[PDB]
Amino acid sequence: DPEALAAEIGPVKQVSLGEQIDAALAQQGEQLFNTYCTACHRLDERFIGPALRDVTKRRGPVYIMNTMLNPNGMIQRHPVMKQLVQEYGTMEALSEEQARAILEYLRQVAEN
Ligand code: HEC
Repeated sequence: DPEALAAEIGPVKQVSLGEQIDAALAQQGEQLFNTYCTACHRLDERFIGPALRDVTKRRGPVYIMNTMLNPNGMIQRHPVMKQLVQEYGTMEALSEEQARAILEYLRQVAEN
């Protein structure tokens, strides 16, 4: 359900995930996360936005990718996100490549 709606919102439609984490991709993701995402997020605590360590357990990859790549579309149209906006309020322009690296880091940290 929520992945299909995330796909319709776009731009990402599908993400096939490796059985194993690509450690080198994740490391680039780590650097990007610490550049861009830590302005508002932490792994274990609430900050400006929700804690993210376990985001890949509660969400799928298309939702996560389109949150990064199309935040306005997600806020306007995705029921999960609309609720979060009500809770956290209203407040970057990554490439898909960058977003996919960050996704890989998010998958790695959930395994920690
Ligand atoms: C502050 C200016 C933010 C920056 C920079 C990033 N995010 Fe964010 N994110 C922020 C908020 C306030 C919220 C809640 C919704 C709202 O607009 O009020 C979010 C939400 C997310 C989510 C959804 C979490 C869930 O449990 O479903 C994800 C996956 C997310 N944010 C990821 C993320 C990443 C990876 C970022 C660096 C590229 C990033 N956000 C930046 C606020 C801000």
